[PDB]
Amino acid sequence: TVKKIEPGTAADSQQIHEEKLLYWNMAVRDFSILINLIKVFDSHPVLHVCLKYGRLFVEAFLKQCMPLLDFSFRKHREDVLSLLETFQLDTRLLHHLCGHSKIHQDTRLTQHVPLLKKTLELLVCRVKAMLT
DNA sequence: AAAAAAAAAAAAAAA
DNA sequence: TTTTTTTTTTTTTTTT
Repeated sequence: TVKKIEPGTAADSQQIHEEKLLYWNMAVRDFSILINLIKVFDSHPVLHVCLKYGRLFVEAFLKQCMPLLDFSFRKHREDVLSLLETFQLDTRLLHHLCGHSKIHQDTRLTQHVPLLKKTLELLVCRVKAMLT
């Protein structure tokens, strides 16, 4: 479902802008609570399918969300700052999940860590870019 | 203690 | 002639 949402235009109207950004908001809040259910659960298939699909989730966040961050920035400043503080808490949580992958030394979990790490560096440097 | 499911690696085929 | 993607197999881990 997160593959489906496309970035519109800067010349797109305010209503479509606000509805798709609140759609992104409930998407990232569902991602955050889906990360929060992992801290009590075990059985490396679980954390492995997490490290699989959360990666392409943040790839969807790269390819579909940040053009909307580029288009609607000047007017919806409070909305995009709420979205970035919503994403920063799951950024630190994904840092914790990759650290949890390193401290257990599993061959299945250690495949999908460094791609997610370099996409974390890409998203934080793009946060620095949209801060400008 | 055995069976099933899932993932990863290797092979093969197509552009 | 070379690279990528899909399919199949094998192993490992979890459950009954």
